[PDB]
Amino acid sequence: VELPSLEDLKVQEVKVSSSVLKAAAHHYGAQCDKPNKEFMLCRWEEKDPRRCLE
Amino acid sequence: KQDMPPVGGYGPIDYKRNLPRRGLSGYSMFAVGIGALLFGYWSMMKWNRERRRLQIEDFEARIALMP
Repeated sequence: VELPSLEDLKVQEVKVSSSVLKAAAHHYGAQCDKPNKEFMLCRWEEKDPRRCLE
Repeated sequence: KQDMPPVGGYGPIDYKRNLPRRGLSGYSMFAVGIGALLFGYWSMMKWNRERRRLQIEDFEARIALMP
C-alpha cells in the first residue's frame, strides 16, 4: 500500500499539560463546531484515515 | 462482764430481689428504629442523584474534546 510523506506533518501541536487541557474543556468545543463534526463524518462514516488527514 | 450482744441498732438488709428499671418497652421500641432508618434513605437521592449530576458533568468533558 501507500503512505503520505513526511510533509503534511510537524504542524503546531498544542503543547499543553493535561490538567490545563481539561481546565477549560467545556467552552472549547461548544462554539467552534465547523471542522469537528465534519471531521467526525470524515472518520466515522468514511473509514481509512488516510483519505482523511486534512 | 465484757461480752458482746448490743442493745440496739439493726436493719436488716433486704432479702428482696428487684430492679425493674425499664426501659422504653412496648411498641416505643421499633419506632426509633424505622424512622431513623428511612432518615438514612432520605439522606440518599440528595447525594447519589447529586453525584449523578456530577457524573454526567465528568463525562461531559470527555465528549466535548476528542475530535
